[PDB]
Amino acid sequence: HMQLSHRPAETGDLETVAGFPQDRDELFYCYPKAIWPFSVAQLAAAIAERRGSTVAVHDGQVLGFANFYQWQHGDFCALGNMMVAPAARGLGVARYLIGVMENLAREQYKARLMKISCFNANAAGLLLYTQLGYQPRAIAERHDPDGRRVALIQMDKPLE
Ligand SMILES: CC(C)(COP(=O)(O)OP(=O)(O)OC[C@H]1O[C@@H](n2cnc3c(N)ncnc32)[C@H](O)[C@@H]1OP(=O)(O)O)[C@@H](O)C(=O)NCCC(=O)NCCS
Repeated sequence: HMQLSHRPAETGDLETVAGFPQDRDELFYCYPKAIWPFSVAQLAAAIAERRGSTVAVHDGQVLGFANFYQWQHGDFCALGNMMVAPAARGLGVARYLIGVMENLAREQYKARLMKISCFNANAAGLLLYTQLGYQPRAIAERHDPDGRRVALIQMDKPLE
């Protein structure tokens, strides 16, 4: 059923992708420095300062997005802005796209490790990365937009 493809993000994709976060919690999870409501301008500013912004496509629809917010040649990349269209969740889009990003870290950056950080409330995120072989390494305190204390779970995975 799912025949996924990927390509670099394009201008025309930004309206779609900016529609993906459904609430303030989802935006915080994937882009904690953004302010609700999300906007194309905020997404474009992330793209401009990051690397590897990639979309996943199925049946002619952009269904997922990700990029790197850290990249260190020969060392590691950190994967962020991971978001999937709400109508397409639970179908393997993030799994697919994380694979693609792992290959790109290996290929382009000669990375031996992928890092991700997932906020504590985001069970789907934590289970996603656990299923894909990431292990938790540390927990950092952060604050949410209401000033409330949250836990940021830093995970990683060897790439090879
Ligand atoms: C988290 C998110 C990216 C998952 O994307 P997705 O394409 O729906 O996930 P996939 O279908 O590829 O799922 C892969 C794994 O993620 C986990 N997962 C995804 N959705 C889940 C849910 N609703 N509940 C529990 N686990 C879930 C599971 O471990 C799943 O593996 P399995 O189906 O073999 O059990 C998506 O829910 C999303 O965009 N959320 C808002 C943004 C966000 O939180 N981003 C940061 C998290 S990466």
